Amino acid sequence: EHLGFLQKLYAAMHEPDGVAGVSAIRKAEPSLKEQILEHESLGLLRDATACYDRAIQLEPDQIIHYHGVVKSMLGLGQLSTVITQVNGVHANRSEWTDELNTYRVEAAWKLSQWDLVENYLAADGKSTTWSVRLGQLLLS
Amino acid sequence: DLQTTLQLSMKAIQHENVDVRIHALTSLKETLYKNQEKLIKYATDSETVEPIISQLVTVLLKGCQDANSQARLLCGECLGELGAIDPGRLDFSTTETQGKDFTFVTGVEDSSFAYGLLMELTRAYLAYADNSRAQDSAAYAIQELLSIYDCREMETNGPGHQLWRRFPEHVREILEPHLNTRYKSSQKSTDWSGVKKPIYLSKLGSNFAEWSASWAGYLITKVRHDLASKIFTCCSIMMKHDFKVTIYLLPHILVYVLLGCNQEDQQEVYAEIMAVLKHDDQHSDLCQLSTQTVFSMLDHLTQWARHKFQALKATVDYEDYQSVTRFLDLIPQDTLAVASFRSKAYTRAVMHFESFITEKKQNIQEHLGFLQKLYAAMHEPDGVAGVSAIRKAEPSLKEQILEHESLGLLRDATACYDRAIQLEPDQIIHYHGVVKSMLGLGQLSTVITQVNGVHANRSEWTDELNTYRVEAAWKLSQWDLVENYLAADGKSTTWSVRLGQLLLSAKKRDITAFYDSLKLVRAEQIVPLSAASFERGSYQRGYEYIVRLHMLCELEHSIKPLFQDSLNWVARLEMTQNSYRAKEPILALRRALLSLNKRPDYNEMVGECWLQSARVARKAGHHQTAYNALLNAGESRLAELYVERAKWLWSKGDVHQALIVLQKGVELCFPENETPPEGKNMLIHGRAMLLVGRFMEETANFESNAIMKKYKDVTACLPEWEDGHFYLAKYYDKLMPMVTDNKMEKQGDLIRYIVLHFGRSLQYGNQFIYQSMPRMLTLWLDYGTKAYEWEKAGRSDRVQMRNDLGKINKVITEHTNYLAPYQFLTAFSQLISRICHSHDEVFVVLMEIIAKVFLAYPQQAMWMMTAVSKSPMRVNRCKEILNKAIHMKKSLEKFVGDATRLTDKLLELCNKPVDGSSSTLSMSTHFKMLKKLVEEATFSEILIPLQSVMIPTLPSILGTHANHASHEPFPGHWAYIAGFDDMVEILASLQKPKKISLKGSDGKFYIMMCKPKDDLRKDCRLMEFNSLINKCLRKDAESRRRELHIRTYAVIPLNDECGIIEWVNNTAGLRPILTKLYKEKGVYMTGKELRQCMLPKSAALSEKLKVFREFLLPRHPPIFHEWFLRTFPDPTSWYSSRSAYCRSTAVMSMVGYILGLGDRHGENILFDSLTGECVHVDFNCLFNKGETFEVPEIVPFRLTHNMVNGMGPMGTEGLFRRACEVTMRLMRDQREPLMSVLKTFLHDPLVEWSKPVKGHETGEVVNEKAKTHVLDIEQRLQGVIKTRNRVTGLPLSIEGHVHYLIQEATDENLLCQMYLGWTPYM
Amino acid sequence: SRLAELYVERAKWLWSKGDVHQALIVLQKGVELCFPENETPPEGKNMLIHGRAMLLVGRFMEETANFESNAIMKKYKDVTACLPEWEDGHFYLAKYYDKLMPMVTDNKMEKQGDLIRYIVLHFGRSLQYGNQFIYQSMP
Ligand SMILES: CNCc1ccc(-c2cc(-c3nc(-c4ccc(S(=O)(=O)C(C)C)cc4)cnc3N)on2)cc1
Ligand SMILES: CNCc1ccc(-c2cc(-c3nc(-c4ccc(S(=O)(=O)C(C)C)cc4)cnc3N)on2)cc1
Repeated sequence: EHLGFLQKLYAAMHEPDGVAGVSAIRKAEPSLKEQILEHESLGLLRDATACYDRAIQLEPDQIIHYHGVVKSMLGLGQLSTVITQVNGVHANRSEWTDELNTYRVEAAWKLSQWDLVENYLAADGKSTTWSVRLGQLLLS
Repeated sequence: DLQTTLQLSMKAIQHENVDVRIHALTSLKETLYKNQEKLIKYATDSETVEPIISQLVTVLLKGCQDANSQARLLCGECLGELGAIDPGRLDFSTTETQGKDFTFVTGVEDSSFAYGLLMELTRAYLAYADNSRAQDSAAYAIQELLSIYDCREMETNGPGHQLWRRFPEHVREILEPHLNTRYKSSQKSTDWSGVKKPIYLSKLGSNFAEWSASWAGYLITKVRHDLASKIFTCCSIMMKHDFKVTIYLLPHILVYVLLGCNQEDQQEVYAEIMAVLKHDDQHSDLCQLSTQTVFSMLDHLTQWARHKFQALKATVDYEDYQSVTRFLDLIPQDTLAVASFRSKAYTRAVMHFESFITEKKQNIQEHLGFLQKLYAAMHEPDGVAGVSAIRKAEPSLKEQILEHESLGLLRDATACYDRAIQLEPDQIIHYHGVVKSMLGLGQLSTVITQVNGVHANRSEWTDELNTYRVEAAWKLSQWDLVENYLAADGKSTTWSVRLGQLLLSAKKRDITAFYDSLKLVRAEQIVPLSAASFERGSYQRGYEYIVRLHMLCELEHSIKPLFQDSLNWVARLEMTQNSYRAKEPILALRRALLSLNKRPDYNEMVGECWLQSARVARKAGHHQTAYNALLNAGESRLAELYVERAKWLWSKGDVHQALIVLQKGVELCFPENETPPEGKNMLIHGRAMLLVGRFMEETANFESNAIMKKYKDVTACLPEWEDGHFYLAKYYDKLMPMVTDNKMEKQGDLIRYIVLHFGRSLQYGNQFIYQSMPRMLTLWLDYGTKAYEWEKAGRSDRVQMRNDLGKINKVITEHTNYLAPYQFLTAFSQLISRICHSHDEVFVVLMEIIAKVFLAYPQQAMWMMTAVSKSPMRVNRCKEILNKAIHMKKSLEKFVGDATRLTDKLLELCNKPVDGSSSTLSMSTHFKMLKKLVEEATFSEILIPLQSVMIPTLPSILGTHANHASHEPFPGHWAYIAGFDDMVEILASLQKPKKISLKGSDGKFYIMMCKPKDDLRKDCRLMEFNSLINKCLRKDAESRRRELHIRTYAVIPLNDECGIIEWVNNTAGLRPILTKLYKEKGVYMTGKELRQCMLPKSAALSEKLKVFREFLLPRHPPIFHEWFLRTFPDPTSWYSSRSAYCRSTAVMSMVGYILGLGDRHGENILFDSLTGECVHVDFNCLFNKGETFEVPEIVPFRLTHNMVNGMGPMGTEGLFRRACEVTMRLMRDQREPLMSVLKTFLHDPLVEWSKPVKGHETGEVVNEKAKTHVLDIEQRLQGVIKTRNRVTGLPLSIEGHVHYLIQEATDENLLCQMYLGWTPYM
Repeated sequence: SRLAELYVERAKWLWSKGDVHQALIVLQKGVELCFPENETPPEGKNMLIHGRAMLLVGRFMEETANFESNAIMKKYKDVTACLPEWEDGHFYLAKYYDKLMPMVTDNKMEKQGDLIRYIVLHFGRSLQYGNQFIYQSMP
């Protein structure tokens, strides 16, 4: 009855082994949120990108799932795709652009496009991500 | 009935009056929809669709190149209604009509040529009446054409006399209408002074009709032949009003112009041609048809040159021939290649490029880019893979992106697309690639937002990129978004956008827009079919569009009720070909359709559709999309979802996590609480229990009794399911050798249990018949043999054995009663092999089985028992079996008598000594008794023993009531022996065997060679095996897409040393084919210098290699490509036949390696003149008997340098290697049925394994090497290489095995050692 | 970018995916491209990469079943002759000799003397040049 709480604890502690244990213990079919938590904890990112798109289809107003999708695209090495994805999310929703600026700034300083890095940084003051800080240092 | 209906409708659709055709087609669509249940039964009840369905499919696929648009659309709708039957279920063999192949291959001055001229000009004379300005020339042209030749029906057999003979005398009546009526000729021409010298592409030659006329006239001026000049003058002017006979005469005009004239006239035509080819369209229709007619003329030129070469081989002739040959040589082959690629004549581009590479020695490496582009344009993945394997340099990124698109790996391709976007940002094809790959993985939301982003930064692109937004939207069921995106752009016509428009208009309930768009989409889909059907293997090549028609039919039938559905969706999906590309679009559209109208159970139906998608994508290997489908299949089928997840994990190799998930699901859904009797839930419980039992069997943890109890559990859950009984029985079979110490005396009751469960499984299905029946009969009969030997030995355990043998006999008797005769028919040859069993009670039971099968199918059975009936113990046993069969039904008395008489007279024919020498013996004079016998009216009708009527067709998994009874094996035409053609042909090739030709009841003639002094039992069993491999190749999606197939003739042994073999028409050995080409070239080696070239087997390998490399290979250059060039002149047929040769050689190379086929010398490999496909004969030396010869055979199969040459400039890479890998993969997947049949073949007591001893018991002759041969065959099927030689390694992969085999077969160090009769040099 | 390293890494990647055959094919194709037999690689890092690739080829060959021992031994000796200071060459040569010793000599120590000398010699040189395989070579 309490496996959800336990798995969220172990995911917060960053214990992937506890998440794997809770996964092995469940008799019931895992939720989709639990599958996403299981994949984020034990890195697959392909199982996870499938799950993220499935969640976006089921719950389309959560920024968390777009975070997941773009982070997975970034982990695979698809930088141009990441910039375009963030631009689309920004196209149909502007509020999310500030939270997703991290990934476009990272893809920009990894692609070595300093013009894009400059724009994306100028249009941000709230992000203290490691990605944005590294981008600011490289632009300086 | 509906069989009569379909037959008469098939003949009505093929009517000349297009209105009759249209009415027949409309009523046929109505009939197909109304009789959908009977048609689904026809298509799905056997492994092959009933013959009528095959005829209907061919007739429709042809009625769809018909000109009238309504007829095309109509056969398209009827092909959709009929379903997209798997091409492997349909049989298109019946329609290898000549068709495109008629007569008049080469014509120059013959009045066959003039008759073509005259009838084209009669089409013109009716085209004269169009409007009179064309009167002017058409009339006088026809008049002078009549004047030039005999224009009349003079009772004298005058040339033009028999051309009036030629004319369909309606047109010939037109000719006689005004025989001498000069229609006031123009008489006028404009001499070509100051004419635009680059004619094509300027003043008078800027359009196709005018350009053709102008160039044809300038050529008219140049020809110096007295006769040809006459008629070229004749129609000079109507070539103005006629583009088509301009097209007709240009080919010959150029021939005459070049057969000798001023050199700069030559150069004028040459520069004209080169300007046509060199010029680049867009750098409109004039380009197209200018190049097309230039190709016309050059084709005629090379054809005429070949005919001329033959004539001169059989002076002025030589000078003219050299003239036209030189003009042909002057045009560069690569110019023609790139011109053809521009024209989209891809096969012609391939022909020209290959001739360029070989004729003018060129390094293929410099031209690999063009070749990869050619093969990617032809949608030929094998050529792209071959170019990738040939290339030495590192692949460009574009060349990498092409290879991935063709080979079909979408993740690697997505990475490549991203890197490409980074490298070249403004190219749109790359964004196309990435969005296509996102859509393929099922990432639909990501596709929508990706296209939105591309739109945001570049708005121009999001009109080509709108296709993917619309597809993703109608797959998400987001109808608002579909509406927006569609309204945005009306330009796109891609299938996804048409489907989105259709579904959207169904959503809005707009009936008229729906039906208009439906007609438009159907027409668009039929358009490519009309081009594809002009072909060989047309159904499979156009299968994508037939699946689209299938989808459109399902769509319309599902939508109609909304507007104002009997279609069976499961049967319609099972017919389809087992591929991802075939079934996935269907299921996606089905989910959309379920969402369009929401019934109560659609949350469950959509889940079932997602699970079917999962199982389809898994079997194909798309584990990522399989997982996405599993995710989308939410619930309502929890048990099925757990079984699918278990199978997915198993396929990913993770058998442990698979077993864990499966046990979890089986406890969750079928808890120990309650017995699931709930029908479908009981079936799912049984399937899950069986899957668990299997998983256990592969996992090394579990005990034997645990697995056994799990299997018994499944057989108790579902007691009428074949799979449970089969797996139980084969597991018992596994554990029997261990449990009993491999001593059969204790194996008795275990054998009884195994036999019983094999038979039970057979009662409820035929899916494992080739593992069940052979093994059941083997175990029973061999335990009988053992019991007999013990009885004679006297041991005390032999009484135990008598008892348990009695019990096994009782089990086998009950099986005899319950099973259907065709099921034993599948093993009849084994049953007959065991007729000389020593134990008499075992023989009584065997006799019951054989007599049952004989009463059911007396024709097949009689043909299979002829040999043994004529063999002493074999004769007596077979006579007892026959007597029993006659006793059960006395009508068989007359048939058996007539068959024995016919057969022993055929035997006399085989053994009749040919009187001295003459290649012909008359039936009327030399035999006079076989003819009488067959001519009598009382003589029973004896089936012609072709392979189609000897090999049974087993019911399919779908068919409930067809199975185990009410199923007709051997469906299709049966042709009985109506009579003998008089002429008998003696053959000098195969050791003097006659060639009688039987006349069938249908009127067709079947050529049957009557070979003597050979035991064909081995060949008979081998043909059975090859036919099983043929079934397996048909069912496989990739095998069928490549059209892999083994050409199996019919071998019927009449006697221990005689037999009749079905002659394979239109074939010649590789050695005669090559020898003819070497003789034409004038480079040949008589037996003399071959003798002097041969050295003793004592000689060291180095001497042999030097002889081979320095004398035999230089004398025999590779020429086998010229056979393909001369036999298949059309580029389409040349390409089809070259690829057929590659695929067939590959299939039979792999199968021969598996079977140890040896003695593949020149004659033993025949090549079809019509299809290009390889046919192997003389299957005597099997299972590595070659290594026993005095000069052993060290090559796995035959791949000499001339064969590799025939394969093309890529060589063994490309199509040959990829067909080899497909065959190897399929033969490893089916290792267990193939190995069952092979075990039964290698232990056959009737096959003459050892030549009979000189001095002259039981008819049986045991095979000593049986165990060795079985172990070696199963090693080869596992990948294990005999060549250890102080090396221990793992089994080779399929690619590694194929590579090793090819490099062993083509190795010169091995070939030099082969006997010279094998002709390793040729 | 100045990379036969690229071919060695492709070969290792394919071998990791389990595709040992295409690994060997790509590696032998890239060894023939980057190190054509005409001109020897005598240079600095290029001799290093040549030796790395030749050893990787020998190991692929050893794993594959169709190759027989003489060719594998010759490849390993090639590696040790190209890079005599490198430890892996000697180690793998001696390991292969140790493996094929039982078969060649029928598991009889008497004929194993000469093979044993070669094996210990190359184990020892291995040790002289590195310690990476000390627990397999000294024991
Ligand atoms: C999304 N596709 C549709 C769908 C959805 C669910 C299922 C399903 C449910 C289970 C299941 N899995 C586990 C489990 C999993 C992982 C680990 S782990 O430690 O490896 C680490 C990866 C956490 C350990 C145990 C335990 N109990 C179970 N009931 O398995 N498959 C099948 C198809
Ligand atoms: C060889 N020693 C024993 C032996 C002898 C014969 C057989 C045998 C024959 C056939 C068979 N042959 C052909 C065939 C053969 C050759 C040519 S040819 O153009 O080379 C020209 C030189 C004749 C053309 C056609 C067509 N259809 C068939 N069924 O099948 N098995 C088997 C074993």
